[PDB]
Amino acid sequence: TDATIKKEQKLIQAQNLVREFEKTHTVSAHRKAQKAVALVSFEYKVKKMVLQERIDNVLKQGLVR
Amino acid sequence: GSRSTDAERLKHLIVTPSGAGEQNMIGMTPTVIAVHYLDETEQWEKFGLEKRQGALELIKKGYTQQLAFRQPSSAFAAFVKRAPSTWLTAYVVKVFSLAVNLIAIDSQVLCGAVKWLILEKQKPDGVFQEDAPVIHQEMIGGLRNNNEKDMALTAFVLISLQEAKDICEEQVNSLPGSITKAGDFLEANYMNLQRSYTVAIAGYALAQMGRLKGPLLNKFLTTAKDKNRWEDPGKQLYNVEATSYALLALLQLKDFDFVPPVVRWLNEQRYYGGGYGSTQATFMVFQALAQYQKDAP
Repeated sequence: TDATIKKEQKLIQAQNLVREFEKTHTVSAHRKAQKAVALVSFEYKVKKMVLQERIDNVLKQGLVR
Repeated sequence: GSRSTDAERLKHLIVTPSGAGEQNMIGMTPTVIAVHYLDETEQWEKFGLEKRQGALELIKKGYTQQLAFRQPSSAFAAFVKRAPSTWLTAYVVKVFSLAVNLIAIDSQVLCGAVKWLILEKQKPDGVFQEDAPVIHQEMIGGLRNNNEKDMALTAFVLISLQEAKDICEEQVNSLPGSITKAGDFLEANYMNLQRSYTVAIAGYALAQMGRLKGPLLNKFLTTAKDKNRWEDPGKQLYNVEATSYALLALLQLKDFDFVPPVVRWLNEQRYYGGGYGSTQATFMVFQALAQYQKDAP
C-alpha cells in the first residue's frame, strides 16, 4: 500500500507547489507546479482538475521573471 | 559553464502547429523546445516575458490538435485510420514528456502510448519495430539511414520510455521490465556498431540506465572525432543530432571533462534549428544545451 502513500505524497507535493506558484508567479515555480500536478494520480482527478485550474488562473494574471 | 545561446537567435522557433498527425508534431517541436531552452537559461525577461504565454498558447494548440490523431489503441499516425507509427508514437511521448513542465498533459494519453509501444511493438528480445513508417521521413533525423535500424530505433524508443518513466511509473507495471529488455539488446550489440550516429543515440540510452561503461563507454568515447563531435559521412544535420545525443550521454555520465569541447563544437555550428528536416536536430540540440546549462558545473 506504499502506493497509497506515494500517491498521497504526490498530491501533497502538487498542492504545496501550486500554492507556492500562486505566491511567486515565476517561470521556475510554474514549471515545478505544472509537472507536480501532472504526477498526481487519476484517483484524484477532481482535485487534479482543481489544481490545474489554479495553475491556469495564475498564468492568466501574468508571470514576473 | 559556457555562455547561453542568445534568445534572439531563437525567435523563429515560436511556430503555429498545423497539418495532420506528423506535420502537427513538426510544428509543435520548435516551440516546445524553444520555451524549454528559454526557461532553463532564463532569457524571458531579457526577451519578452509575455511572449512565453503566447508560446504556451501555441503548445496547448499543438497538444489538442495532436489528440485528434490519437487512435483507439493510444497510438499515433498521420491520419487516424492509417496504421500506427512506432516512431511517431514514441516521438509524441518524447515531446509531451518535456512539455509536462509547460502545459496540462493527460497522463493516460502519455502512458497509454507507452503501454502500446511495450505491448504491441517490442519483441521478446527487447527490440522495437516500426511496421508503418511515417510519411515525413525527413522528421526522423539520422534514423532515416537504413543501417543499424534495430539498434537506432530501439535506442530512440527506449529514450522516450525513459524520459516518460517519472510520469508513467505508477500506471505502467511493465515499464521497468521493458526498459531492461531494451537495454539488454542495445548492450549485446553495442560493440558491433559502425555508425557514430547509432553509437551516440544508443550511448545516451545506455547511459541513462547506468549501462554505458567498460568497453562500451570506451567505444562511445573513442568514436568521437577530435573528442568534440560524433559524425558520419552524410547530412550535417545528423551529426548535430548525434553529437547532441552524445552530449546528453556525457552529462548523464557526469563526464564534465569531456563536455567542454562538445558544447564548444555545437555552439560553433551556430545551428538555431527550424526548417524542412530540422525536427530531430532542433529538438535534440536544445534539449542537450538546456541540460548542459542545467547540470554542468
